[PDB]
Parts: sequence; structure tokens; C-alpha cells
Amino acid sequence: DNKVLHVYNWSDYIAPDTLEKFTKETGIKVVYDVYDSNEVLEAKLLAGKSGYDVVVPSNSFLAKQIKAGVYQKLDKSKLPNWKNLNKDLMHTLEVSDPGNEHAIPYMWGTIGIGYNPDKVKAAFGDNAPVDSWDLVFKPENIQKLKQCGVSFLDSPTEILPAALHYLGYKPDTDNPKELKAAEELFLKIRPYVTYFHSSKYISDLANGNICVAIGYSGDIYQAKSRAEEAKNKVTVKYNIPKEGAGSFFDMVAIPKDAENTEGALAFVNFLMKPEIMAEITDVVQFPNGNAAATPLVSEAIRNDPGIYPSEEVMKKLYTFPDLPAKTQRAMTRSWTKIKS
Repeated sequence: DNKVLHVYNWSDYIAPDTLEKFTKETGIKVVYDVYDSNEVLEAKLLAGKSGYDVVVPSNSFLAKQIKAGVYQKLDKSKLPNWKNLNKDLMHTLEVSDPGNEHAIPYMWGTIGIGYNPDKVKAAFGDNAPVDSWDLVFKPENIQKLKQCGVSFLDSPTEILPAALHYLGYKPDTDNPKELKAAEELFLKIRPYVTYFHSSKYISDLANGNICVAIGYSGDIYQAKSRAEEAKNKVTVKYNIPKEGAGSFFDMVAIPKDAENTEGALAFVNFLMKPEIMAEITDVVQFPNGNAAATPLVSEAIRNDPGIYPSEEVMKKLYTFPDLPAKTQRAMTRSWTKIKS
């Protein structure tokens, strides 16, 4: 039975009936499981037998997982939709799957600026550089903002590069003297930071206990809506700094030990039909890799530069590397001193 497609994906990360539509156009029935963390999936692929034709791991893992011959290169000849992929994002993805050979971007997010336009304006004055990493990385700026509170993700592997990229170094630099600079910067601002956390800020941004939060885009939208919701006159805006930013994509790949290869490819191609990816996003509401899909996406999500960026910004976007041990704990030690 070659109407058997073994798929593996994030939970609630799909259309109401994407799989149907597929089947209806393939005559391939799909078995749809859903994992909840990269660790559980990564544990499958390594277990000598995936048993799946398609997984959608996070690009940070895809990278490593690529290096361990876990996937087969795509046979692009059988993916006539590939043209619909956003060339810009694909390019900013080469430093993860070189020559875009293995996966395509499903949906993605960024580490950017979550903020409250009103509180920022009253704490800062006119013209808060709310589109620029300047907002938080100039002492005389963040200090004014302490008065309404500002948060950073507790996560050095991601946050540091914000500093690095801000200082002009390469975001993935391995250099002791540079990482230090990054450290000396965060130290000039540390006294002006309420707290470091990867979750508290979501509600504090929504209740307006704090006015500036640097964190994940998905997280900031949660707050934004949670906020409109709470009918308490709190506004949550989100920006991707003109200087570009950190970014992450969930990638659809095909494992090397795939049983139904030729079906899986058909499947990936299916996912790039403008109106299908358009649909997936109307529902879960994270941007996707599909350029020619956009104009189909719901006016409200389509027109929100907080999700669909200048694409001059698109070009200034970066991924996160596979860091080497020395750096890795170099950062931890850094972060540790930074907090206290």
C-alpha cells in the first residue's frame, strides 16, 4: 500500500484539514503523530529507525541532524512549487542546510522587541527608537525605560548574539575578547533590567507591569492578543529591529530511512501550494516560508509588519549556530555574572 504517508510534526501546527485535501489530491493516507519538543523527535531519528517519511524539526536541530546523515537531499525535480518559497528566508537558511538541500521553512519566528507603545512613550518621551536595538542597548535609553520595566529572555545562547550583532561583531563569533565586549555591554545595562526570564514577561507585557520585553515573537503575540482580550486598555506592539534580528524556522525534512520517499516529496510539494500554507497560517498564525502565499493570508495577519517585516529586514535576519563547547560554557559563565 503506497497510500501510506508517515508524518511527524508539532502539535496543533497544521490546518483544520490540510491532510485531507492532500489525500484527496494524492490518494495518500497520512498517519499523523505530533511531538511536543525537539528532544523527543531527535530521539526517534537517532533510534536507528524513524519509521516516518517526513518530520518538521526546528532548524537548530535540522542542522546537527543534517551533519549526521539523518536526511536525504530533496529531489527538487519533483517539487515544482519550490519557486513559491521565499528566496530571502531560504538564503538566510543556507547556514543550516547548505544549498537548501534538505528541508523548507514551514513556519517561523524571531527574537525581537515586544513593547507597550504608551508606557514607552511616557517613560522615554517623544521618538522612542522603537524600531531599533538602540531602544535597549544604549544605557541612557534603557535607563529611562527602567521606570516602566524591561525584560530579556533568560537565554544567553540567544540573547548574547543580540548584543554581539548590535556591537557589529558576527552574531556567531567565537572570540573571547568579543564575547567579553558583549558581556561588558550587558553589564552597563544590567542595573536597568527588571529581570531575565523566558516566560514571566508574557503576562507582564499584557497586564502592563512592564513596558519593554525582548523575547520570542510568538510569545509577544500571545501577550498582544491576551491584552486586547483583557479589555484593560493595554496595547502590545512588536517590532523586528531595522538592524535585523535572530530568527528560527520549523523545517519540513525527509529522513534518510524514509519508507515512502516518493510520497513524502509529493507531500512537501503540497505544502507549498500558495493557498495551503496561506491557510495553515490563518489558523496557528505564525509566518511561513511561502512568499507567493502571502497575498492570500488574512488581511489582519498579512499586513502586520510585526509578522511580515520590511523584507529589507528579511535580508538582515540571522539563524543561530551550533556552538562549540568552549563558547557554550563561556557564555554560561558570562550570563551567570550578568544576572547577579
